[PDB]
Amino acid sequence: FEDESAPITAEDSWAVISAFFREKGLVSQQLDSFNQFVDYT
Repeated sequence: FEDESAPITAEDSWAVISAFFREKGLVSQQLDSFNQFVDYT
C-alpha cells in the first residue's frame, strides 16, 4: 500500500526522533568528549 516515496506526516517525526537517542543517549556529549580527549589529546 505504501508508495515508498510519499511525504511523511507529523507521526513519523517521532520515529525519526527514535534511533537518535538509541544511538547517542542523554549523556552522549560528555562520553564523546572524554573518549576523544583520552584517544587524541
